[PDB]
Amino acid sequence: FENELGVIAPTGFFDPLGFTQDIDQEKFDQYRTAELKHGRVAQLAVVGYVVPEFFRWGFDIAPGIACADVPNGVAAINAIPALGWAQIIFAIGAVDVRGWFGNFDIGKPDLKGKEEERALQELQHGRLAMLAILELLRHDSQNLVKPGFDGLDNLITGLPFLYN
Amino acid sequence: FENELGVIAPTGFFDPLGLSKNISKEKFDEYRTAELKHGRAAMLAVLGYIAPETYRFGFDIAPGVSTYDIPNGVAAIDYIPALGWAQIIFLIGAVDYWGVLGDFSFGKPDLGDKEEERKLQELQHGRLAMLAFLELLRHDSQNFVSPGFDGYDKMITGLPFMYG
Amino acid sequence: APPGLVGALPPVGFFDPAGFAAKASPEELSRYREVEIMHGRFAQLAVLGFIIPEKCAYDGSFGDDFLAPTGRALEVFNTDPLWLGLTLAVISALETVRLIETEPGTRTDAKIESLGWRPKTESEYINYQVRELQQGRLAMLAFAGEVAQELVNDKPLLVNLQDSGFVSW
Ligand code: CLA
Ligand SMILES: CC(=O)O[C@H]1CC(C)(C)C(=C=C/C(C)=C/C=C/C(C)=C/C=C/C=C(C)/C=C/C=C(\C)C(=O)C[C@@]23O[C@]2(C)C[C@@H](O)CC3(C)C)[C@](C)(O)C1
Ligand SMILES: CC1=C(C#C/C(C)=C/C=C/C(C)=C/C=C/C=C(C)/C=C/C=C(C)/C=C/[C@@]23O[C@]2(C)C[C@@H](O)CC3(C)C)C(C)(C)C[C@H](O)C1
Repeated sequence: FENELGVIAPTGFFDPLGFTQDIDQEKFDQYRTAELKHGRVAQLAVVGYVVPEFFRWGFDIAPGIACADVPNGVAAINAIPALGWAQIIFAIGAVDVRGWFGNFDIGKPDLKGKEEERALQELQHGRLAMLAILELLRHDSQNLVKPGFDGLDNLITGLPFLYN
Repeated sequence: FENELGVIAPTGFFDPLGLSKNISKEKFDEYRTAELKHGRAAMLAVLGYIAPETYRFGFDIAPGVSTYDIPNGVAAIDYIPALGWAQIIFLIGAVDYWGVLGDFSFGKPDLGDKEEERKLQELQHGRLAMLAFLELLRHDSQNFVSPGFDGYDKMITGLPFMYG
Repeated sequence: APPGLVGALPPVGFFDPAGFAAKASPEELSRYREVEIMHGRFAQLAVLGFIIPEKCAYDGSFGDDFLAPTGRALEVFNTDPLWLGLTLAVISALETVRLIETEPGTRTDAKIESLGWRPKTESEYINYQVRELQQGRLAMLAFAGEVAQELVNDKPLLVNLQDSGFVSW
């Protein structure tokens, strides 16, 4: 499996701890599916952390609450009623397994020639977003359990313009 | 499909709306899988709506909440924090898709010359349990919105000795 | 330029400004590589050893006498000197076992094949050797820097970072 989309400089084939050693194409396909889905989720999650720092929807999630009062980070998993979170989870699942409001043919453009290049770019961005989402989670959760413990104030510490 | 498993004397082949005409055996397999899974879950429901009315486990589901105070039924949901609910949902999924913690071979017996009679018993029990859960949910929710509705203030009305 | 030594990496290439791996013998280059590997192994261990005891002093986790005056790991020479002496002695004994068993040319293969894990292919091995070497080089530099800095201004590593405004804790 040394020649399959994902081999890019600097590291030629990054399987240090021998995971692709004795596997059939089915297991590597499962691994690639997990990688691609994880990466997409991470990119969307990073964009989601950034954007509610300067824009919040105008509706009222949950009976009361309102979309403009909820905290932004690791919180907001404990400020939205559990029933709503479960319904969101199952809707994402419907889009995931059944693939429903998520297969519109206008979403598969004709990548004339550049198909492999764009697949490689998408995978690499997924990797970067997975690391970024880990960093954001660590900073927020640690500075929530003990306010401070990093010195760096603000949730998105890096883009100071958002004043947050 | 008028010979597949699932035909008993009261109402031999139940398909009034014609939902199983022209379908391929692959789908009818999926439909039967859904029926069995729903039936098992509904049995476990109609058994989990009754047990807490006289026996609460004792532990602490979340850092402050105790499974001695959270009301039973469609009310416990908004008590257990959403992160805990999620941490459950995903584990049940681990048992459901990747088949972990639920495939121990010494749980699958050899029904021998009964494997066509015990499966039917399981299916019919599931069919009854689904309707039982429907009724329990109706009573529980209708009274959780407007307390006193239907007059029977208790929960498991049909088992008065329990003192629901 | 090089003769097949697994080392040499993209950042630079074949780093040999002074011309040592041309004025040496076939056995001399082998000894040079062994020297490198061993120094690196020790260093890496020493860097981790500097980091963890010192941090345990910073966190008040070993009492209020662990590395008493300042917190420097170079202070064991004052508190518990005989412990350090006996530890160097035990290291010396196990390394005499090395010198006795291993033969010239090896001195790095501890025959720890089943007792541990290893990459299964061959290319990955070449990579793992290069890694071991690189981590060792960085650790050598780090150990020299730690010792020099601490001998300069008696102050632990994390505290030298906290003061002088280089961290945010
Ligand atoms: C009920 C809704 C639902 C359903 C039916 C599915 C169905 C599926 N997902 Mg999926 N997913 C969902 C919601 C759902 N997803 C949501 C909301 C997310 C977050 C964006 C994901 C993220 C996700 C990823 C990243 C992957 C899947 C994968 C899969 C496939 C099998 C693995 C699986 O689900 O077992 C679940 C088995 C587990 C062991 C669960 C792991 C639990 C993690 C490690 C920790 C949980 C943290 C905590 C509980 C949740 C906090 C986040 C939450 C508050 C948003 C299958 C098609 C995998 C796949 O395609 O193939 C491998 C895969 O890689 N999903
Ligand atoms: C036992 C058995 O049977 O099989 C074994 C076989 C074998 C091969 C032994 C095994 C292995 C592999 C092992 C043990 C690998 C270990 C690798 C290891 C331990 C590698 C350390 C690197 C540390 C570095 C580079 C330090 C950086 C530190 C740097 C660069 C610094 O800047 C330090 C710093 O101080 C400066 C200089 C200035 C200060 O102001 C600031 C700070 C403090 C930041 C296994 C897997 O265990 C199995
Ligand atoms: C246990 C518990 C909880 C729970 C729970 C859960 C998971 C409850 C689950 C409830 C569930 C799973 C309810 C399914 C019903 C499916 C039905 C009724 C199907 C009907 C289908 C019927 C009536 C008939 C269909 C057809 O006849 C038609 C119309 C024409 C024919 O041709 C074909 C057939 C015969 C098929 C809470 C709430 C999470 C918190 C609480 O604290 C603890």
